[PDB]
Amino acid sequence: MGPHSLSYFYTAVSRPDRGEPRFIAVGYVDDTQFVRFDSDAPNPRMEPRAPWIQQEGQDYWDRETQIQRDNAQTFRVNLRTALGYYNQSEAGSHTFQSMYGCYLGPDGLLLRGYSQYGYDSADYIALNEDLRSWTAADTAAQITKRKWEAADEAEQWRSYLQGLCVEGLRRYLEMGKDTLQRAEPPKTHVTRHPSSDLGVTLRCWALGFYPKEISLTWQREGQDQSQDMELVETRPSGDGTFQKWAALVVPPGEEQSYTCHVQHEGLQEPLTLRWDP
Amino acid sequence: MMVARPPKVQVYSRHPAENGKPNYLNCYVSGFHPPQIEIDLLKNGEKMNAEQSDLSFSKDWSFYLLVHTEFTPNAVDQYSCRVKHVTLDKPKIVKWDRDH
Amino acid sequence: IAYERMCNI
Ligand SMILES: [Ca+2]
Repeated sequence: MGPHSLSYFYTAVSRPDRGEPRFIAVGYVDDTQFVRFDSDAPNPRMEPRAPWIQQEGQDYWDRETQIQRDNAQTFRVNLRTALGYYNQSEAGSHTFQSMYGCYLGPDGLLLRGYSQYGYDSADYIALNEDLRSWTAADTAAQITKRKWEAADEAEQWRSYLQGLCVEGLRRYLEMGKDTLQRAEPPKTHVTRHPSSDLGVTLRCWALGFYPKEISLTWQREGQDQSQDMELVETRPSGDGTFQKWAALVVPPGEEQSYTCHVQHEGLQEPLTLRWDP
Repeated sequence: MMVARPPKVQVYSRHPAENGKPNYLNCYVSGFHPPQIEIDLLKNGEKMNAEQSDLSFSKDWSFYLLVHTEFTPNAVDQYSCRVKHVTLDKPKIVKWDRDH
Repeated sequence: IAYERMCNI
């Protein structure tokens, strides 16, 4: 099991001549969503989206709620400011995003951290690996970089990532240990689907695994077959786990020459499988 | 800004399908921008009552959503997922089959 | 625990 992380994802969208912008926030420990915020909800609050965070008292909900209401206002200002920087009209919808978080080392201290901002689906500004400096994607973002340098905003990020961020992560990991500190390995199988006199499809499935990281490959006696393999995007099961499959077309009668190979952090050893009716 | 990323759509069950056995039907829609979108699960061409995930996004900034509901597969009913988005000049319809 | 005071761009 790799290093654990705490991360947050914010989205604000402008709706012109149709009211003020919408602000959504979500929080995760690894791939497990544990909280949400939605500026459209009555008396909007940071809400639980996992069972183990409900333990937290009212003081934790009130503080987390207030921080998200302030963010929503800050992102509305940002959307306005960006129109000026890019000389854009009032007519169109625009999007402003942020993603940030921390990772926990084997010593129980900060391993690494990040903080990124994007405008209209493009990089805007990002905190560097050293947590002491910024990378601006273009001349507009350079204005922000100068402003945040003047305010030494990087120092405020570094102190959070080293302190409160990893403090919260350790709390969440202990509180939800039964689920968060447990890797669930994949349940695997191979299906066969005839196609023509030239080919039969072999599909290698991986089901019910957690976390989402996985490696699925096909080999023909030692040589990887990725070139014309169909590898779908990792997809949610709906219960907190993930699925994936990888398929290839092989000549009829040569199914036993192909093996599927699966690596995941929940497996004591990698798996090898084949079509075995 | 003119960026407009078309959605990828997958339609699939939570557990391997078997006729007459209660299960869950999922429509996973990813890689799209802008975030405004309409995702409908369909049963014999008609909209199903389904739940939708909170808006999130990937390392490339692109958005994703899960639409899902309970269902009991059989040999008669047909299921699909219909998506409407600025990048689609006619709705994108993907049919459910138990082999994908 | 979220970051407490985001700064405008
Ligand atoms: Ca080749």
